Amino acid sequence: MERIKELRNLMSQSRTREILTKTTVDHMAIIKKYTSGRQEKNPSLRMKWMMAMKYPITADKRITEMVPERNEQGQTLWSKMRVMVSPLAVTWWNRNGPMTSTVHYPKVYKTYFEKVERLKHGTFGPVHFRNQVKIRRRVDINPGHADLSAKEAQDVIMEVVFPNEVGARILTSESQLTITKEKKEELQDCKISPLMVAYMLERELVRKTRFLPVAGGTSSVYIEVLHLTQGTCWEQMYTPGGRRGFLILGKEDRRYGPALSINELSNLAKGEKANVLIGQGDVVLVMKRKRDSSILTDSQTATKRIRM
Amino acid sequence: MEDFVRQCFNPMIVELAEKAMKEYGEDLKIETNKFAAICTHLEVCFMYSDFHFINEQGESIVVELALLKHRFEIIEGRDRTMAWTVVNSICNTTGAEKPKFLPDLYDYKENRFIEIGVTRREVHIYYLEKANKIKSENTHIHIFSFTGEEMATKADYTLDEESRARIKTRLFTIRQEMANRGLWDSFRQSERGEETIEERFEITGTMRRLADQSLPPNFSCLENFRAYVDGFEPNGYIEGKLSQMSKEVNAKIEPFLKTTPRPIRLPDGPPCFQRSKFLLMDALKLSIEDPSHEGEGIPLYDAIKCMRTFFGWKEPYIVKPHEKGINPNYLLSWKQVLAELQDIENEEKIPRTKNMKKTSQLKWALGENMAPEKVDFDNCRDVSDLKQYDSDEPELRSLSSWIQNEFNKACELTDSTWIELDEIGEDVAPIEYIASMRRNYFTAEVSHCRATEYIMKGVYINTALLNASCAAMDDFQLIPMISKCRTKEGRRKTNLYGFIIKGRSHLRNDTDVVNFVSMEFSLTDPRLEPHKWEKYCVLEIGDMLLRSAIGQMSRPMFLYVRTNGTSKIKMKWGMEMRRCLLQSLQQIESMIEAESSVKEKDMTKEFFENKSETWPIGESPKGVEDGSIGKVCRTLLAKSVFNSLYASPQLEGFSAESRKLLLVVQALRDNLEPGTFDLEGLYEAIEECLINDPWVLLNASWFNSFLTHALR
Repeated sequence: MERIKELRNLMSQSRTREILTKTTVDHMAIIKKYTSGRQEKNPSLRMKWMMAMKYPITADKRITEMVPERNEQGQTLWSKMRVMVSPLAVTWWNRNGPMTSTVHYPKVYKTYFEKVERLKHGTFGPVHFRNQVKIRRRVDINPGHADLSAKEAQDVIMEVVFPNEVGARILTSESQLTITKEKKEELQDCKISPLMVAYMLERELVRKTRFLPVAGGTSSVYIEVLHLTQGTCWEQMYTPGGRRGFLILGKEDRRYGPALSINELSNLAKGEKANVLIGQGDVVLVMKRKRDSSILTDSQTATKRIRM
Repeated sequence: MEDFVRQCFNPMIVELAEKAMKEYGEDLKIETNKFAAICTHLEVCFMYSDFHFINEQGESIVVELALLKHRFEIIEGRDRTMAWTVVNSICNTTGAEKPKFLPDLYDYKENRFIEIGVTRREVHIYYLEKANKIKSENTHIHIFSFTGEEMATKADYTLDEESRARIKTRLFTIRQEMANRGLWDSFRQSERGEETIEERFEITGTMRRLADQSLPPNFSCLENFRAYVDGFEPNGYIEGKLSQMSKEVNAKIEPFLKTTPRPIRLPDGPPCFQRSKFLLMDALKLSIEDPSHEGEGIPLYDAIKCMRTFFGWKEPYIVKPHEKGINPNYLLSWKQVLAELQDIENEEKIPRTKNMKKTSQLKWALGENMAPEKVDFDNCRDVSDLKQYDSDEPELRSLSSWIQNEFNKACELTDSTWIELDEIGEDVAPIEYIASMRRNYFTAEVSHCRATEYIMKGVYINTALLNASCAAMDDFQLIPMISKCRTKEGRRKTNLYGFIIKGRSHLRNDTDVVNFVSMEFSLTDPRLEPHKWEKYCVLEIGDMLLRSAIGQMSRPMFLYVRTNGTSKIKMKWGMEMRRCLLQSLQQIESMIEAESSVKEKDMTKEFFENKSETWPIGESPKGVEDGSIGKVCRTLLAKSVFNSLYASPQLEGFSAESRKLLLVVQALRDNLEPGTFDLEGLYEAIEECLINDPWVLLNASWFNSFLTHALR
């Protein structure tokens, strides 16, 4: 209701109408960068001045129904002119507040939780003082996942986190990656955040490499402790220890009803046709399949038609 | 891009593309869009005529996995010659006429040729070109699109819907995954009708005329210069040019011997004076001694409580005039400050800050009535006695003996702590043990130094003054000078040094200047070294009782008053003075690490625990003296603090040039037979960076004293 009424008056103005009508979805990120370039007015001093004031931070309206206005001391915790609250409110919440189970945390932040396990169950050796020469290689800071390239990691993340905004590819192939099923089964009722989960999954599944002047181990485990092993004139020895087939027939038709959503293609039929919104705005007409249409030797069989 | 084409299509389609290009006479590195167009056309052509066979009865069916007609003829995969031959054979055996250009596929069922076109723009405009190009003959034409469109003549789509949907889906997916990488724009802006062009860029105009005037003097057009550059071969040019060059251009080396260097020349003139913000060696404190451990209060009341513990005020009078200005104004300012501090009790409510009255003497001191007025040049064009600005040559001053005294006093130990740092986690690895031992020794050695007191004083004063400037903008606010420390027994203490009165602070940028006046206590008589105090007016305000030794004796107490105004940037500069501690620790650690690499062991124990080691850090009429490691630590800390307190460009210039000279002298001492190209210029730079500052002159004197010993 609010978003549509906010969209309605933007097209009232002539200058914004040209932007909204002449810009394709492919160019949103281009115009997103035209914001500003001057903000650094000594942030440390600003924060020091802002922490002196009472009520320096903001919160939602429903805080007034969960946190009392005053504590046993008799100090005000929030004030009414989003509302304004004080750090004492955060400390009060950490002291008294509702509790919920945290069983989903070790599966969303497991890449961080493996580091502590590696560090605690490790042993140390002696330190040697001498001079050494360091040469450069290609090092991997994120190992990634085996049997998965960078093309399908994004597909997996999109399917798990944003099931309603997949398009074209992933929607016409006839397969289902195994890891997707377990990721969707485990994260059934997690309410942390879509964006945080997406970033954590990207960090877990995607491999990325850089250049470093390493003079010791090459594996990913030895790169994360590179500030502890090497130095200007010393070396420390340390061991770690341890989705059905569909096709596009054309654009939207006015003789086959209104458009649907991707999650509502489940009912469907055995070869009817309906229009749906796929991706970030495209509406196309689709239909179920009747054959295989695979990538077997039939592609190579065309060689019989040539070189007779 | 080539890799995209390689990984998108199967090798069978890719292989024919090079064969097509080689016959045409193109390249795959310079041209890439044409490669993609050819591959797409070929794949669409093969997908359009697959899984289609006709029975002997004439009906058309679709099957997978005997000898039946394939219903289509591939023409694209063949070279031009047999492409014409097969068309001629079929048109002869069927009676069809030769169309003109090459058709793409042929259908037995309908006995007509078909052309397949794939376009990047919209379909409607592309149909007309093909319709006009081929006419007055029977040839169906079918057009696809990259957005799910199609158009065929007579609206006779001779194919099942599933087969068309496959092509449309394939094209849609290819377009999407090609745009996901950043290649769709160039591909779309490359179809100029019925051919493909990589890029276009021309000068064509004003830039041509601008280009024709940016060449060596013996050229007129850019094309001739480009041709001359293209037809160039190096024969003998450099050797001949060198041969016809005069011998006065040379770089002759003169040796650097033991008798070569000479002492640096220092300027002469009147002696130099003090210009620090707060005085250092000649200050005393009025302690409130111990405050209650739970007492955290406003600085104003701390200052008042410190003031109450003193008896011995007298009638003030002047003992050293300012020789510029009015001294009765200073007397009246001190009296007004004292009276306004006493008159708090005439108030119903206790204030948090004190605002001074805007009085004649305070107005004179803060310079509120020497503000020039600004008008336009047009009206004051005919006026007289107008000068450019204060473009005057700086005065030259000599070196006195008080800066060395200050530096000597700054390296001593006190009876307080002045700094207490937080904790960190427990150590496990041996390197952590080594680092902990290093920093613990350093901290124990430099904890009680006087330079730490200077650091704390500067931080507190600058923070308070910046806060007051930002908070009160149109008031004359009174700001106390306060520091805190811990005594030997373990008791907290608060100290008072003086007061500061602030003017008007309307600061829009970081260069605007706010004026203030400062008042400080002391027990030093100004009449022993009058030249040190040239910007001060000194008063005598009371007597002090000393409990030292047996009996009690009284000494006079003085006050130092001066007008000054600093900055907004220099406040921030003064608020960061623990980086001096960081720098000193880094210097010590670097000296340890340099020696740990030659003698390949750990040498941190041989630096601190050993008590037989001595280092030359002093001078005397007898000769060069020695000291301990704590002494060198405190000396480095004091040097860093004084560098922070006396910043100026002269310091930078002197540091650079002296670094060069020191490196050359070390090279001489290492038996490496050094040499120089121009030794007089280096010196001349050193003296021209030696105008007025006392710290820089002391550094130059130190360098001369080093030179007289390192080669003797």
